[PDB]
Amino acid sequence: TSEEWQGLMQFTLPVRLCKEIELFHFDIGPFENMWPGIFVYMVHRSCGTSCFELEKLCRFIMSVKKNYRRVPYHNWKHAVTVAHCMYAILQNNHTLFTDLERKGLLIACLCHDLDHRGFSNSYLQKFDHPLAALYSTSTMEQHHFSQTVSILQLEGHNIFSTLSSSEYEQVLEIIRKAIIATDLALYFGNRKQLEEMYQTGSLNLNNQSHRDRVIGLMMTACDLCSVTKLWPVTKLTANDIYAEFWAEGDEMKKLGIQPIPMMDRDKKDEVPQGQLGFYNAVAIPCYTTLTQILPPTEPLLKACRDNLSQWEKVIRGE
Amino acid sequence: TSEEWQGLMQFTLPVRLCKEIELFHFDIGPFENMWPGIFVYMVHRSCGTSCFELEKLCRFIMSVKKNYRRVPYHNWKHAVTVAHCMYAILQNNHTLFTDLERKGLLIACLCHDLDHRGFSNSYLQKFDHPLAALYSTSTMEQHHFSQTVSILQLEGHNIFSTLSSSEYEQVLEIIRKAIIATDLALYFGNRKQLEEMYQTGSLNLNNQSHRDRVIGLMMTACDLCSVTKLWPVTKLTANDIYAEFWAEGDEMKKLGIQPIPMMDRDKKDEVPQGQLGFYNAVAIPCYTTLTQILPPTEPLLKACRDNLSQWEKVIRGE
Amino acid sequence: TSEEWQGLMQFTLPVRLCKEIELFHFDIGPFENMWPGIFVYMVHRSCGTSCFELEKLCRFIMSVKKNYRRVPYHNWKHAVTVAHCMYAILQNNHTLFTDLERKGLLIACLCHDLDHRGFSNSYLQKFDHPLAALYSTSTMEQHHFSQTVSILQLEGHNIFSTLSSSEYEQVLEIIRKAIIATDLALYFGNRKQLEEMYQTGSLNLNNQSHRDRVIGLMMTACDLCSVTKLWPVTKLTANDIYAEFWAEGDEMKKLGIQPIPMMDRDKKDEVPQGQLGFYNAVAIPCYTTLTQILPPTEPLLKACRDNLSQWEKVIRGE
Ligand SMILES: C[C@H](O)C1CCN(c2nccnc2Oc2ccc(Nc3nc4ccccc4s3)cc2)CC1
Ligand SMILES: C[C@H](O)C1CCN(c2nccnc2Oc2ccc(Nc3nc4ccccc4s3)cc2)CC1
Ligand SMILES: C[C@H](O)C1CCN(c2nccnc2Oc2ccc(Nc3nc4ccccc4s3)cc2)CC1
Ligand SMILES: [Zn+2]
Ligand SMILES: [Zn+2]
Ligand SMILES: [Zn+2]
Ligand SMILES: [Zn+2]
Ligand SMILES: [Zn+2]
Ligand SMILES: [Zn+2]
Repeated sequence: TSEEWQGLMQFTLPVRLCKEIELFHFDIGPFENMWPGIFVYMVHRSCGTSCFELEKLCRFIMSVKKNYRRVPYHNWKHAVTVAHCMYAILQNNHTLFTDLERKGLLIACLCHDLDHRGFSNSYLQKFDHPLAALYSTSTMEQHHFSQTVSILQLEGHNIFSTLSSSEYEQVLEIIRKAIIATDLALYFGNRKQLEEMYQTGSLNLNNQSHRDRVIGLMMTACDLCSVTKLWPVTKLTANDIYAEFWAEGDEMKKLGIQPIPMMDRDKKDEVPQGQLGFYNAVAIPCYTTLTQILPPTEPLLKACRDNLSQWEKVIRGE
Repeated sequence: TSEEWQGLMQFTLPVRLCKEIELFHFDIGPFENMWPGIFVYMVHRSCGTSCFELEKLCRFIMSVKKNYRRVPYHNWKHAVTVAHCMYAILQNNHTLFTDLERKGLLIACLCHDLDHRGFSNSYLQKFDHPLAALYSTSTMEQHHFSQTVSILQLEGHNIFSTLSSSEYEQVLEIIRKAIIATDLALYFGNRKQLEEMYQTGSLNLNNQSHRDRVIGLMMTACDLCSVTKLWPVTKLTANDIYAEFWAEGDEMKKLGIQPIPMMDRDKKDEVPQGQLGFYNAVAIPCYTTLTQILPPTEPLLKACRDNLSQWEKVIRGE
Repeated sequence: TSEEWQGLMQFTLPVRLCKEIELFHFDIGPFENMWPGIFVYMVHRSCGTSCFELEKLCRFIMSVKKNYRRVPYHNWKHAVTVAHCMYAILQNNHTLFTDLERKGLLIACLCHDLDHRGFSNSYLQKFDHPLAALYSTSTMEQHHFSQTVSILQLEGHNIFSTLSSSEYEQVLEIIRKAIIATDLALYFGNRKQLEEMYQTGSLNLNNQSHRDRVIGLMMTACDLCSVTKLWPVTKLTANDIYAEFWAEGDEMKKLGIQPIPMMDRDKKDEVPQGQLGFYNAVAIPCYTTLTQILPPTEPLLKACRDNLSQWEKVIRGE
C-alpha cells in the first residue's frame, strides 16, 4: 500500500544539516528550494513517517509557500525558521506532547504569518483596512488562521484527512490558538499569568487552559527566535525587521500621523538603544519564563543574553 | 437582466477612504489589491453604475495592471494615482463634462503610462530603440496608446462595446489626445497658448480645439500630481522619481554620453535646487493656469505652493 | 520548404546596434526583450541563417532565459554579454573555427551560468549543498552543463536535431569543455600551460588538446569581459559583482566562518586595491596570453589596461 511504501522510506538531509538542525541556533540557509525538504525532515523526526501522506504534505507546503509575500521579514523564510525553533523545543521536550500537538504546532508555525503584508495591526486599523473591520482584535493573526483553513479546504490539500472528525477539530483548535498567540499584544498578559502560576506551583500541564498558555509562550519564543541565533545572524535579521518597520513608518507619515521612533527611519541612530529596551522588556522575560517552565529550552535564553551583551557593545562604540 | 442587477448594487469603500478620496491630496495607500476597487468606486461615482459592465471593467483593469512594469515610479500605482487626480477634477467640475469624456478621461489616465520601461523619449532615441524608429515624436506616449487599443481588442475586454460606433470613435479620440498630451514636451506650448486665450477671453470650452487644450492641461496636472500631495508623500515620491532618472543617467553613461545633472547620481546634493527650478518653471505655472481656467482646482495650486516652500526650507538647511 | 523560407529572410537590428555590435566593448543595453534578437543576429552572422531552425532556436533561448535566476550579476544579462564577447572573438578570427565550433561556443556562452544562485563553489562546499556531494570539483559548472543538456532534451528544444549523431556528440563535447573551463580555478593552470607552449612554439591549433586549451582561455576572456568594457560600464558592473560577493560573505558569517575581505561588506574601502590586485594577477595575464595566441583580440587587452589605469586613479583619490 501507499502507507507501507512510506514506512520503508526515510527522508535524509546533507551531513552538516542533519547534525546542526538539532541546535536551537540553526540557520536554514539561503537555498529556498531546500526549505520544503528541511520541514518534511523535521515533521518525520518529531512526529513520524506515518503522520502525513507525503504527496499531500508536499502539495500543502508549496501552497503555503505561494501564499507568503515577497516582504523583507514576514516571509517564507521566517515561517520555516519559526517552525524549526518549534521542532527544537518539541525534540528537547519529547515526552510532554501528544501526536496531535506535534502535528499541529509545526503546521501552525509554518502557517502563522500567511499572507502578511509587512504591516502591523495598528497600521491596518489606522488605514481603515477591510480586515480591521472584520477582525477588531488580533487582526492579522485571525487572517493568518483564515488563510490556513482556506488552504486546507483546497482539493488534495487536507493533510489531516486520515484523522477522525474529533481529532480534526482538536488539531484545528490547537492551530487556531497557537496562531492567535503570536499576536505580541497578547504575550504580555500571558507571560504575567504564567509567571504567577509557576511561582505558586498552580501551573499544571494536565490542565488544558494552563497547557494552552504554555503553548502560547512557546509560540512567542519561536516567533521571536531571531534574537536567539548567533550574533551575525541576529544582526543581519535586524536589517530585515527595520526595513519593514520603516516602510510602515513611511506609510504612517503618508496618513498624516507621526510614527513612533521604532518605525521612523530618521531615527536610525537610536536602533541600538531601541534593541536594548526590547531585549530587557520583551525578549529576556519571554525566554526566562519559558526556561523556568521548560528547562531544556535554556539555550534560547543563553543566546538571547549573549545578543543583549552584543547590543550593549554597539552602544559603547566597541 | 445583467444591467438591472448592476443598477440595484452599489460599490462601497471603508469609511476613511470614502471621506478622504474626495480630497485632491488623497493617497491610494500601499495595499495593491485595493486599487482596482478604488478605481471602480471612482468610475461609479463620476460616471454612474451603468457606464460600464462590471465584469468587463474588472477584466480590463486587471489586464491594464498586468501591462505595467515593476519600475520605481512609472508603475501601476502611478496610473491609479493619476486617475484619482482626474476624478477629483471631474467631481469638482461636474457640470462641464459629457458622459463620454468622464468615461474616456478616467480610462485614459489609467492607461497613460502602459508598458513604461522607466526611460525617457530622449534615451530611446539615443539608444536607437525600435519604438523611436516607429514613432518620431512622443515616442512612449504613442506606444502607451497603442497598448491601450491592443488591450481593448482582447476578447471580453471592450468596455465600450455598448457604445455606438460614432461614440466609440469619439471616446477613443478623447483617450488618444489625452495620452499624447502627457508628453511634457508638448505641455509648454499648450500652456502658453491657453494663457493667451484666457487673458484675451477668446478661450471657449464650446470650441473643440480649445476644449482639447484644456483637457491636455488637465492631463499634465494629473500626471505631475505628486507635487500636490502633502509633504511626506511628495518627498517620498521624489525618491522613486530620481531612482528612475539616475538609472537612465547610468545608461546614458554606458552609451558614452554625459547625462544632464538631473539624471546624474553623482550630483545628489543639487536635488533640492533642481526641484526648486522644476516648481518655478513647470509645476507652479501648470497649476496656476489650470486654476485660472478651472477655479475649483485651486487646492492643487495651494499644495504645490506649500511643497515649493518645503524645498526652500531644505536648501536653507532648516 | 521551411529552410528555403529561412534562407530568403534576413534578421536585422537598429542602425546603431548593427554598427556597434562589432566592437568588443559593446554593451547590450537595458531592454531585456531585445537580447534574444541580439543573440539570433549574432548566430546568423557568425554561423549562418541555415545553422539553426529559427522556431526551435527561439524556443531554446526563452527556456534558457527562464532558467537564469534574478541575481545581481550571474543573470540573463551576463549570459548574453558573455555570448557577445565570443561573437566578437569569432568574427575577428573567422578563418580558424569550424561550423560546429561556432555553433557550440555561442550556445555554450549563453548556457554557461544556467541556474546560478549567486554563490561560489567554495560556499556550496562549506554549506554542504547536495550539488557539492554530487560534483566534487567545478560544482556549479558541472551543474550548468547538466541544465544545458536538460533544456536540450525538452520537446522541440533540440537545436542540434539536424546534425548527425557524430556531429551532435562533437558539439556537446565542445559545449561541455567550454562551460567547465569557466571555472576560474582551472584558468590559472590552463594559462600557464598555454604561455609555455606559445613561447616554445609547440602550441598547435591542429592538436585537439591544444585547441581545447585555447578555447578554454577564450571562455575565461569572455566570462571576465566586464573589465574590457568602457569605464562607466566596468565601474557599474563592479557594483553588481560585489552585491553578490557581499551576500555570500553574509552567508559565510551565518555559518560561523569569517569570510575573505573580498566577500566582506565591512571592508568596502579596500575595493579599489582589491580590484588592482585582481587586474594584475588575473585579468591582465588572461588578455595578454589571449592576444599572444589570437592577435585580433588586442582591443580586449587595451581596454583592460585602460580600466587598470582607472582603478589606480581611484586609489590616489583623483
Ligand atoms: C511584529 C512581529 O510580531 C515581531 C515584533 C518583534 N520583532 C523583533 N525581533 C527582534 C528585534 N527586533 C524586533 O522588532 C523590534 C522590536 C522593538 C524595537 N524597538 C525599538 N527600536 C527603535 C529604533 C529607533 C528608535 C527607537 C526604537 S524602539 C525595534 C524592533 C520581530 C517582528
Ligand atoms: C517624465 C515624467 O513625465 C515626469 C517628469 C516630471 N516628474 C517630476 N515630478 C515631481 C518632481 N520631480 C519630477 O521630475 C523631475 C523634474 C525636474 C528635475 N530637475 C532637476 N533635478 C536635479 C537634480 C540634481 C541636479 C540637477 C537637477 S535639475 C528633477 C526631477 C515626474 C515624472
Ligand atoms: C566568480 C566569477 O567567475 C567571476 C570572478 C571574477 N569577476 C570579477 N570581474 C571583474 C571585477 N571583479 C570581479 O570579481 C572580483 C575579483 C577579485 C576581487 N578582489 C578583491 N576585492 C576586494 C575588496 C575588498 C577587500 C579585498 C578585496 S580582494 C574582487 C572582485 C566576475 C565574477
Ligand atoms: Zn505574525
Ligand atoms: Zn511571525
Ligand atoms: Zn508618461
Ligand atoms: Zn505618467
Ligand atoms: Zn560561472
Ligand atoms: Zn559567468
